[PDB]
Amino acid sequence: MVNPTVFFDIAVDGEPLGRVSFELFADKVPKTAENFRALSTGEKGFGYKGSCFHRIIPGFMCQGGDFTRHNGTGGKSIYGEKFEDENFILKHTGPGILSMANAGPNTNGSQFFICTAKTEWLDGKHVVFGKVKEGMNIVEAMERFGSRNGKTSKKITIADCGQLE
Amino acid sequence: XLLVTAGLVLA
Repeated sequence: MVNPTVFFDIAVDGEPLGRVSFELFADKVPKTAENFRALSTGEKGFGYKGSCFHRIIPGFMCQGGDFTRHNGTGGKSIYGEKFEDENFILKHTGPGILSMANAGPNTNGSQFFICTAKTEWLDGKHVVFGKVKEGMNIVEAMERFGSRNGKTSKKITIADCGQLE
Repeated sequence: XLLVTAGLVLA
């Protein structure tokens, strides 16, 4: 079989920026990859389409996925409110890594972050489940609107998203 | 610091 590829079309204050495609490691973390895949197609009746990146810290990461509160306090998985840390086989080795945000052990919901640098201090605490396949330049463009405290100067949204393969 | 949490963002 093949690992699924999903995409996000990013917009800045409603102006289309571009498309970022991610490869999800379903062969290493099937449950975590499936969650992100289903939230991208919106097939369970809820998902990432229309949500925003509420926290961007230049040189660190872009965080998003809170489609219920749009502020870091919400979101939910396709398995109920939260699910377990599947495994920590993969590490935060550099720019482009896709990983799950959480609030402690076994609290995965829908929030995730895209690393713009190697973040080894998160290894073993956040489940890495994918990587940017194309469009890393769009993620770099996104960083420009972030700040040291995380607040963005423009509203960065996922205008559309779905599965390519 | 540099953490990625959901709810109580820490230093």
